[PDB]
Amino acid sequence: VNVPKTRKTYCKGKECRKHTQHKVTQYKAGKASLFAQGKRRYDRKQSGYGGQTKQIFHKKAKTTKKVVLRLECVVCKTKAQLPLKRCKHFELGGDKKQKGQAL
Amino acid sequence: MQKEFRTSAYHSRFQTPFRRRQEGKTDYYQRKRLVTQHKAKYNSPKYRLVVRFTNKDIIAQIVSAHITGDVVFTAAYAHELPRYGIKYGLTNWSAAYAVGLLVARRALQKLGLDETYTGVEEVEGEFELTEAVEDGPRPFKVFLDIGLQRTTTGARVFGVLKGASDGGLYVPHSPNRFPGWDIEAEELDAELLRKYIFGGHVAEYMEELLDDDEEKYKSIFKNYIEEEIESEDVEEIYANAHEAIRADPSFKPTEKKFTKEQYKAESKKYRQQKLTRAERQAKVAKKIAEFK
Amino acid sequence: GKSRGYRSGTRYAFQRDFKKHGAIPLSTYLKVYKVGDIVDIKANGSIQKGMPHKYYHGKTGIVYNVTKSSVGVIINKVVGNRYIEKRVNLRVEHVKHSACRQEFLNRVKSNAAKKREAKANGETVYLKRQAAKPRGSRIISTEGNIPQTLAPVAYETFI
Amino acid sequence: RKVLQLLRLTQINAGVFVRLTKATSELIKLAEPYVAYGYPSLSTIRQLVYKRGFGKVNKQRIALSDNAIIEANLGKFNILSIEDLIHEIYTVGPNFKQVSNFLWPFKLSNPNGGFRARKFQHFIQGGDTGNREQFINALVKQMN
RNA sequence: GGUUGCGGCCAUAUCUAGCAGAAAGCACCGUUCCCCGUUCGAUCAACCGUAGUUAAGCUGCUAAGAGCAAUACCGAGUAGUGUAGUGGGAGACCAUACGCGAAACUAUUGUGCUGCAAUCU
RNA sequence: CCUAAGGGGGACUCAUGGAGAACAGAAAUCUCCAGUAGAACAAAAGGGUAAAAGUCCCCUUGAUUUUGAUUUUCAGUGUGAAUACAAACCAUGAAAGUGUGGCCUAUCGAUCCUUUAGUCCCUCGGAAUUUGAGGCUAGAGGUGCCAGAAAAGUUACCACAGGGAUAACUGGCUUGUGGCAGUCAAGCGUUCAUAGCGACAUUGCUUUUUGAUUCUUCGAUGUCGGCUCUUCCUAUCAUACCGAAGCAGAAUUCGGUAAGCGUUGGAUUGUUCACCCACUAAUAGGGAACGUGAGCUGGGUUUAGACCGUCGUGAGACAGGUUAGUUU
RNA sequence: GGGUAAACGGCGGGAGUAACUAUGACUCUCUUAAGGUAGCCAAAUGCCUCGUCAUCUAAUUAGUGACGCGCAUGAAUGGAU
RNA sequence: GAGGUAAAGCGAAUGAUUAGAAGUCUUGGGGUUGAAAUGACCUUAACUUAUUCUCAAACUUUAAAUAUGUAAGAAGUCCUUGUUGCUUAAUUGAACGUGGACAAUUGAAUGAAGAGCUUUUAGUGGGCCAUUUUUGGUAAGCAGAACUGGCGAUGCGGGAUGA
Ligand SMILES: C[C@@H]1C[C@@H]([C@H](O)CC2CC(=O)NC(=O)C2)C(=O)[C@@H](C)C1
Ligand SMILES: [Zn+2]
Repeated sequence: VNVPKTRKTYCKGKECRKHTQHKVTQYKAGKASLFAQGKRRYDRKQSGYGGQTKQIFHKKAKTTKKVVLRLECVVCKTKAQLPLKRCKHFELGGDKKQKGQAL
Repeated sequence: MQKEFRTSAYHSRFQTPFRRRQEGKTDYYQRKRLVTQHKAKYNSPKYRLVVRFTNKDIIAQIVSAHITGDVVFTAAYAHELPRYGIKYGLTNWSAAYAVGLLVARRALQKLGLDETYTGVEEVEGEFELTEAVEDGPRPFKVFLDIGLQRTTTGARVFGVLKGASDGGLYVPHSPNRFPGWDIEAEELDAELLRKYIFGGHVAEYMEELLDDDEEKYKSIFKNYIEEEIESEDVEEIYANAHEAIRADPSFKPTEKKFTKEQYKAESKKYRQQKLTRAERQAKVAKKIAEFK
Repeated sequence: GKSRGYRSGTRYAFQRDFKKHGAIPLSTYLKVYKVGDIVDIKANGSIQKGMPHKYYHGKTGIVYNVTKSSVGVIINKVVGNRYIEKRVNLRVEHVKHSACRQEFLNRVKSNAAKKREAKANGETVYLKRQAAKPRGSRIISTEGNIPQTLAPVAYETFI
Repeated sequence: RKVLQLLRLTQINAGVFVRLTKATSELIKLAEPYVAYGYPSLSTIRQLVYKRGFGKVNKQRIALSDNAIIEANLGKFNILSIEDLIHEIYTVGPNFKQVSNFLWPFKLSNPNGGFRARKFQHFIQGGDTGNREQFINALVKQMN
């Protein structure tokens, strides 16, 4: 699929609360911190003897991930997140289609 | 060599279009979008400013829809204008403006909304909407219906639109279809629109053609020549027509030189009548007998 | 692979009538529905918005809500050993007034009209409908109608 | 089964009077394979009411042994005697519904002399079910 | 009654081939300064109603016309079907009893009706 | 799968056929006529759609925000999907209007944890400040066994609890398959349908084949064959008496009443089956819990030892071969 | 990156071709780490299979001797004696 | 009101399909015409026209029976006029009302060991058979569905015997 670099959607900001220009960019999940309570809890449950104490997932079935668009409002810099459907291919600001052309 | 197409099977399975669609007169897509009313406004009718242009006439009716058929609220015709001082160019853009103003004033007088919602008194070519008067009845609201006519900036239908809007009807519209709208600089030139309102384009044509091609001037603008109407004084014809229409918009039917029964009897003379079943049976018998 | 989608089995129910395809006549969009009206549900295939489920095709209900282009209809559906009130949102293209009202509403006015007159004339009148009773005695005259004697016909092959 | 319950025929050899209209005729048509019906004569009605007549008084089956019982329950319908009740039944009168519902369903015995060889087939084909139209009287004489 | 505009039902209104059409309307028709749109003023836009024509559109009529619609001492109470029997028949199936009841076929008839406004010899 | 294949508006009419135009032809492009959709609409099929939902052009982001209601599956729980509104903010159009993704019916995912956005709000509880952490609301990271454990074999050394809810015999229903018998009669038979045969079709019977099923039996009905012995059936191989012939005799073939009476000795094989040699009047076919193991035998299969080949990394497998193996 | 198989183990297919046919010394061809060598075989290892030929007997799915594109023989997972 | 099953239909769309007849071959070949003319002739094959025989679970214009939704009043109808920030050009409406009229035929039949409402808990979650409809299969005391009735859970009279 192809999404443009910009988009004019509703802004949640208290001083925007309207349609404004947004800069579209893709969402990348941040690295897992070592001091999160869940990680900080799981690192002690793993210490000592006993082996692997929590599940480790192996039966993968999906081949695609939902692509999330991180919309930057150009006025108040408030971010927004929009999920798309599952697509195997995704580029931002690609070449627009040309209808009526030859091969 | 090829299959004959108009078979009895082709006729049997053919679904004829709607009567007024096969006539090529009604676009039922647009009609559905226009007529259909918000169901929670139960029996309040939507009002259509039906504008139609013939080769010689302008018809502007205000219509509400009902199951038995559409019902006319008020109507204004271009051939009414001679009563108001416009005899020629009854299909101008300016004649369209006059017809729109006439239908607006006539409808408002029928309702009783004359003191309030007088309309744009000083026609200047500015874009403006009929604004409601606070603590009073809202302006009569009408939606334009151009039928199958194409929407082009400068078309005559929007002249009727402008005339009705200046007459006090609340007809929602945007000024980007009036003659004088600049698409590149999205604003409406008031002077050119004003020129078109008061027959300025016709006057300019008379001026340009008179001193350039005088024979075409004699053939085209004949009625002005026999009327001693010059290019400069056309604006005052429409200006006086506007004032006359605003003074008295009531409908005066033409006096009819014959009664309805006399017209019916006269017209029934030139109508062929269907044969009797016995008559055509006799015709078939005669044809067979003469075939041997 | 069983398939039980939303519009499964509606091959013929959601078809247009023969030689009745295309645009909808506008008497559909001109009818006025009030809360409390009795309406019939019949899905129109050409309008895919506001379409009822196949169960409600052919059911009759009460309008309870009127919106911009739709009406809310109440249907009682048997689910097990009881009924459940269903609240269906239908575009008015799929909805028609039920004609069962008008015949009864006519009888309501007709009954009142007859009853008040009987009071005026100082008499009484019975208003209940009656099932078709057995017919009374009658005399059959035979001028020109002497009975014809019919007998069963012999068997015969007709190919 | 529902039709027979609405006609109050809840046991074998149980009899009831029905006023013929389209609605009741269509009711009886559904119960035809299980019932025998016919047009009863006056003497049949009188014998039935005299020998086996019981009234429904407070949901109780009370014998019609005195005209006081009939009056106390049908006086508002101008039925003051067993003969009034028989007349209301025979010439189907304005108060037929109340009088017939007051009568408990008659409990006949098996016929003296039996049925035909096989009952559960229509009277036209040598059975006993359905409409026999005057032979209901002979059957009731066998059965009462 | 004719015509126009806007419609309702959406072929009894459609289709083919012919013929006729007074008044009015509609229409075809003429021109390119202007608003506007095209390869193309053909369509669309504007202007004249002035130069012309009912040729066409439109309307009506004709056709043992096609189609469509309706009706039926048409087919046919047939096909089918609900209910019943310790009915028939090896079976396949069939008859009968109490009810409901088609389609094709055949024949005949018909060929838009109508609402609001305006207009007209 | 799609920034258009979403949304709005506008203009136009498709498949195909016919008649024509230099190269140009069955197929290029252009023109007219016919053309109810016989085209197209991402992807299955179905529905729907003609001044459009199809083709082309203009503008766009409503594929947006808030949280409720409803329909389907339904327990009237979840998930998914959809519908109709409310309050906003917008797109488009002259406008009425339409638009909360794809014309409709499929295209998808909890708890815990992580992460991002929002609120920049609440908490870190002796009091503060700043980092860090934890909360509140919405997404994403995934469970396809799709209401969602983190998971390789083998046992011929085996165990237990059970199961006739369930296989490996018999029996029972059925008779496709196997076997046997009719009907018709195109032909064969020197001529000649029917002496003897008999195609294309069609009607059956049998339970001596193998299937199909899973009704009985898994707190066991001893599951191959042979030997031994009795009896029964007839669809008769021989022997009695006959009828027919393409019956001269002899031999043979077809048929009837007939089961009274008989139907063998051996080589090879565990075999049933088979195949030869030989005798004979003849060496017919079957049943009896596929008769018959408290009658035998134990060659076979089907415990535990062992070998080979192929397969497996291996333990091991083989409905492959081979040898040794308690019969109360 | 090198070595090592008396380490575990492995050890190929398809076409045409010789003054009859048959076969294929031979050639061409794809491909492997290598393409089963010396030997041995219907062997306790061969399915087809009671293989074919000979011998043994009146008669032999048995036995022996040969043959060999060998389902699936083969060299210290030892081969042949 | 709704329906698309049985039936029916195919000189009605889709699809399948038998046979001729008359035409066009000008955009089928063969043969025979021609010293070379595609311009004919005889022929088969194609198409076209009007006919013809036979069909359809995933074809259809038509279209039952049975089964199925709703209504048959007092919470109704009607007359008058009050509220609203919704709606209308509006005094229009919409919704809810005030007040007034219409009584036992208060608006079909029949019946009603009465109607309504709640809490709590048991066992069950192997089913099987018959009529009729029906799928797979040659069929089955076979496998799987639809409606009803049964057996299970049930004796008794009959079918000799038998859920
Ligand atoms: C596969 C990965 C993790 C998985 C999830 O954290 C697994 C957890 C779930 C749970 O509640 N308790 C556990 O012990 C395992 C999840 O949600 C996916 C999106 C992403
Ligand atoms: Zn912002």
